[PDB]
Amino acid sequence: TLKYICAECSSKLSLSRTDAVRCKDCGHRILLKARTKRLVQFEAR
Amino acid sequence: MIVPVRCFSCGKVVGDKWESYLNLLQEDELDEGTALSRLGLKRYCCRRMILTHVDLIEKFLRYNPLEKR
Amino acid sequence: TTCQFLTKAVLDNEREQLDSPSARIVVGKLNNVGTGSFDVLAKVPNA
Amino acid sequence: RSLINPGEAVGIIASQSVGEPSTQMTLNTFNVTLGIPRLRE
Amino acid sequence: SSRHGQKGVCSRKWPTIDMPFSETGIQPDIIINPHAFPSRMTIGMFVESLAGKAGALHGIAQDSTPWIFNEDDTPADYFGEQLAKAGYNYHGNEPMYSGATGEELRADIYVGVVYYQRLRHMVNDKFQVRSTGPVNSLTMQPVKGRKRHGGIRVGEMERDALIGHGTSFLLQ
Amino acid sequence: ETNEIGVPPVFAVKLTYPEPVTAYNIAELRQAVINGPDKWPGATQIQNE
Amino acid sequence: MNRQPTLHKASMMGHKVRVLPNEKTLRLHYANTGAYNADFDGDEMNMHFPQNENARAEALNLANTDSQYLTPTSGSPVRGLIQDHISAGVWLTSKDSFFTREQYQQYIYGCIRPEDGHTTRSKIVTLPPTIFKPYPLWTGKQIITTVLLNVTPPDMPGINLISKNKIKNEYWGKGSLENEVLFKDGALLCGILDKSQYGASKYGIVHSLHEVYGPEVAAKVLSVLGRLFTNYITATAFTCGMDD
Amino acid sequence: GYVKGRFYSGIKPQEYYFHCMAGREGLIDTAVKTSRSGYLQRCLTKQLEGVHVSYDNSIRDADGTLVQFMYGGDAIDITKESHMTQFEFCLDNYYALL
Amino acid sequence: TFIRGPICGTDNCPSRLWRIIDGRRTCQYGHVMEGDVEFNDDEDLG
Amino acid sequence: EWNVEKFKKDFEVNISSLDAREANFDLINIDTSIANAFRRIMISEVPSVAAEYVYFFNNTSVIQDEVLAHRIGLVPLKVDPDMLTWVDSNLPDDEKFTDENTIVLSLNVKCTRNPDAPSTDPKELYNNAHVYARDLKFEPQGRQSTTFADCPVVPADPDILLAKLRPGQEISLKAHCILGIGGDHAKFSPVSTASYRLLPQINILQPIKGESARRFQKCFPPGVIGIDEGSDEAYVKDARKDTVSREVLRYEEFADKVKLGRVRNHFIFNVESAGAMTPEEIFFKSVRILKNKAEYLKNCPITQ
Amino acid sequence: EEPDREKIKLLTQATSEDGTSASFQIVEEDHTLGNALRYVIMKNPDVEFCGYSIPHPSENLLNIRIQTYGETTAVDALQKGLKDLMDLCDVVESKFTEKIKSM
Amino acid sequence: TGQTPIVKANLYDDYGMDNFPNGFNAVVAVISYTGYDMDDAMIINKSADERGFGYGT
Amino acid sequence: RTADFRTLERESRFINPPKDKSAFPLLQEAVQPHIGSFNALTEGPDG
Amino acid sequence: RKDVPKVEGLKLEHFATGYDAEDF
Ligand SMILES: [Zn+2]
Repeated sequence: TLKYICAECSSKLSLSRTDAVRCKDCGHRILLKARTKRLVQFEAR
Repeated sequence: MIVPVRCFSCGKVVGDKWESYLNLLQEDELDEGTALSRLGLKRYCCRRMILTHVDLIEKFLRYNPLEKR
Repeated sequence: TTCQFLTKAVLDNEREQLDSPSARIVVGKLNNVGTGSFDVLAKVPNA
Repeated sequence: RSLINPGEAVGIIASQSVGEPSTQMTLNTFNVTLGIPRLRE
Repeated sequence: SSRHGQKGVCSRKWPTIDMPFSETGIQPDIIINPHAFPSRMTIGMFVESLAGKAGALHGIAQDSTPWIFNEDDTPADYFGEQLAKAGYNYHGNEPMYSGATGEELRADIYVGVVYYQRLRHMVNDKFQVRSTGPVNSLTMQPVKGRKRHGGIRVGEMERDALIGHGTSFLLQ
Repeated sequence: ETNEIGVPPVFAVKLTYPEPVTAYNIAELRQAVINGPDKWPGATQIQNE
Repeated sequence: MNRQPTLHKASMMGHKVRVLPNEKTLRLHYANTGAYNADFDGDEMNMHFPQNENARAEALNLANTDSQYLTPTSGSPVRGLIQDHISAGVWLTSKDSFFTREQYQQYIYGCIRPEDGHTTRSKIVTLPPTIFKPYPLWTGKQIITTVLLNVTPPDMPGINLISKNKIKNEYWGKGSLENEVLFKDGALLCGILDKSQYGASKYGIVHSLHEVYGPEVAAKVLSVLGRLFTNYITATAFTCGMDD
Repeated sequence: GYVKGRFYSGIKPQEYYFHCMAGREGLIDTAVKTSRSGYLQRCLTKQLEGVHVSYDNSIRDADGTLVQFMYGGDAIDITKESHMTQFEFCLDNYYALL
Repeated sequence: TFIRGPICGTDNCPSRLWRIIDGRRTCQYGHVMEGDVEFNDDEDLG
Repeated sequence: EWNVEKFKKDFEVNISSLDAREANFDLINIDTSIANAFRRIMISEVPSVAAEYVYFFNNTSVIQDEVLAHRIGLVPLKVDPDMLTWVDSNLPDDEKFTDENTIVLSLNVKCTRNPDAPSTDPKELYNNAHVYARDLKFEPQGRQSTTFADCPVVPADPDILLAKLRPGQEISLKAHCILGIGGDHAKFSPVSTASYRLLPQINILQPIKGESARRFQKCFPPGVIGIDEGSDEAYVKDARKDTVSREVLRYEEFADKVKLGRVRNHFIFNVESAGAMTPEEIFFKSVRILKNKAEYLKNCPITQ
Repeated sequence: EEPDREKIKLLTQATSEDGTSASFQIVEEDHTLGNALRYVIMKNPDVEFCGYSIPHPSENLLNIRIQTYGETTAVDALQKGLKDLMDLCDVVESKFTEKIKSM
Repeated sequence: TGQTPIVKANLYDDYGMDNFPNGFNAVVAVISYTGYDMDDAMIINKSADERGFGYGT
Repeated sequence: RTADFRTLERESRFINPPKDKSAFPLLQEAVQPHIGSFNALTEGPDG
Repeated sequence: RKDVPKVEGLKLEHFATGYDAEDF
């Protein structure tokens, strides 16, 4: 599941369409994207 | 940030000695010179890695965007 | 004063002889100082 | 065998032999005009 | 840079394999040339070098506020006296061996612990190479640009430098 | 050397020189075409007649 | 190559290409830093690559760095070794400098390779030691003699030069003559070597070899000495401390 | 402002303040040194651009007009005259110079 | 990652080509096109 | 004149102390070029196992991903080399990491809040707040579940603090550990310091008995100079204990009556360990690398 | 099988007609073997000149040069040196084996 | 990874400059050894760098 | 001189920020020319 | 003028390789 995080109260969240960029719980207009399980590789250097 | 795993000059593993060092200063009330020598650091390059570490990770961790407040 | 001297040369019907190094770089001719102050000619053997 | 060669750009070299060490010549008093303001006259 | 105006570009990252090593076994992290000292006269770096090594040994920190010391209370005598009680050289020198040949260096090397700093501006967006490429539509000359893959300017002064050599074909 | 310059391999596989192919440099210029644009003593274009 | 404020024509010279692996910057010798007004602290230099044999022949014969040894302003030399190489010649050409056979032969091949075409003989020739019996030892002035013997052409006589140093005779003790520099038939017999000899300084040994042997030889002696004092600094370092 | 202190032993606060005065007097002179000699050399090189040595040793301009009859009075390259009057050097190295 | 424009020749195919140095254009098999002019300009709101 | 029998008669080894981590020993009558080669190979050419590639699946901690991968590479694993073979870095990733080249470590930590009663310490306040190197789990891939079952892969220092967490944050990674040498990267260097020093020689010239020996005692480490009487007056007890501080040279009483030299063929090696191998074993492994470094040139055709 | 002909390479431009004077170039080497091998070759009473040299630090190439007096080529004196350095590491290994078992 | 200085002023603590570490303590040798460090140039240790010396983002 | 680094005092203040007025009061007196100047626009005598 | 305070309690903390505090 694609998700976001409320930037004021850290409540997880997802928005699809005809959906305002707001926190459902508080009304914060700033949302930050969460990171999900996805592979990245690094050399240990 | 966190304690360096190895020392820059010698290459001793030093990262296992930061919590031991803070207990020799707190509990045993040693000075910094005796506390470093009981941890087995005796080259002054390996001494300054534990002696002079700032540990800013404790100040970064207060800004957690994944938990409330 | 580029167009100032340009007017002085058009009224004068001047033939730029292309021998100063600023006049040769404009027209792309080889410079006349150093390795361009002489010609090279190949001596061919048959009549 | 120490002569100047024909085709040598002595006019550029003379101007570069004044214009380059004039960059060294740009400081204050250690009366008469000195340095670059004298040389520009 | 250190805290004394002794800045310096990293010229080469030199392997520990062939960097000089001490009696203690230490290879230094930074090598600074002693020819950077006589014209700069930053003597605060020489006294920081023996103050910092005295503090790494004894586990103490040193005050380096100006005008704590005196001409009768010279800090080379103060922090030198602390190196002698640890068992090091009074003058801050260390017997040190060659990494490359393995022989002992001729004089004991002045080694210590100096606080260093990394400057922010770096040399990434500085190099460019063009064999051919984009032009301009008016002049058909190579375009300007670092990231537009653009040419290098042979200016007015370089035209005069190519006449001064008498090289008419390099100008061509 | 004091008369030399040390060129990085980034520059070295980018700048090219139009060498005309002849009977004395065909040994060098074959290996330059074989090495191609990535191995360093190589080439990047050939120009036909 | 040109450093970009191009004041005089020696700031745009012709270099030979040496392609170095594992490196990301242009890389230049110290003997070229006087002509470009260059310090290695974030300066850039442009690299122009000419595209026909007329322009290769000019950048190798007219604009090369070997013909720019003397500047046209007053005829003074502008090329020479700079900081550690000056302070290694005061140690190597000193009178305490003694070298054994394995040390002597290693310093000669560290600076002179016959495979890179430094020798004029294809075989490195050496000298007898100056101390035979108690232990066979060479002298540090006798290393300067050997590297002039191998890079100067064989069918000419050696150099003859009576010059001075910058270093007064009183600094060496009683009755020393280490201020007079004496070359006799290409053998350094007296005096240490300074900035006054292989720096960018007139009437030294490097400026004398330029007059007698030509610009190609005096450019090779600046390379051979620069590798000699680099390898001597690595085997025997130089430091400045607090006790100084 | 006569500093009897030395950098080995450190300087006093009064004579620390006067030494900062002498450190800024050189830096302010560079601050008045924006563009000095860049246009002096451009004016010389534009006139003296085409002046060259001709094959009859005269110094002429590119259009042909004569400027001098011989370079410096003696027709000597400056970069070749250094051991010209070093006669004792040239006498010691006679066989190599020959 | 190919971008359109005019047609192509080099005895193969009317299509979009492969520019090599962002103003010099090649074909898909290693034959060269002529003079892309690559309109750029500098900025000296002013 | 020099020989190999003439070298075997004069060469000596005196082993001072040997331990599971450090080892002091002497090499008597050997050249500096040979002993520098032994010091060289121990730092640079003796191979070891360390994490090389790190595959983050999630990392929501404060520490950057590339920083946390760097810290895992510096952790000394107690894997014995010669259990692994060398990887081949040209053939691609679907064919490159086999079970005979590679050791897989994993890390899967989540931080939650602990319900506690009391400005309090975060071991009593969060769950899995600190991540250590002992949280790296050995996953025995392939047929080497049975040859690493005798002694599994563990970090040689299990209390290396890798990361710190707060609740909500997690780290999920998986590191492939490969074999390599310390000239490539310093994480493969199996030694904390392989170094030597040359034996100090303290030549007393004039007899300095009496109270001029009591103050000659103190210009050296305590076990170095001894006193008996005016007879057996001031002598070197142990010239191995001395750090070359030259403290006796800044007193004018002794500036003529002593020298400080070295014994040039007598080396004092101090070899430590990062943990994977005992330090007496990476001295053997060094003297055999130099031997094989010459065999491979002897048994090699001289080209052109 | 097929050996590795890219490791050691005689530079034929500096090799004499007799073979008594030669130069070599070894890939992936530095001061480690070149200083240890120069020491063992210089214990030959027939070697007149020997020294190693690293042309540039940024490439891993090792030039060593041998000049003999005659009566032995420089390839014969290189492989006497590699053989006497194999033998010299067997002595150090044996003394260090015997003295760990002597504790 | 910043470090506090061993050699610091007393006012380093009063302004709370330990919350903002600006550099790192380095074992510095004043030596001319390599030939690559002249006029403005220094030499970094390679194995120190591989162990994280002077790293930043 | 003796001038210690306050290593236990630093780590206590990192983990546990103060719940009173701030430590390091010289740091707030460095910007008192800016903050106090803006504060005089609304607070103080004559409104 | 008060002198710069000599730190009291300074001991031997550089021992040669392989040695420790064996000095009593
Ligand atoms: Zn085509």
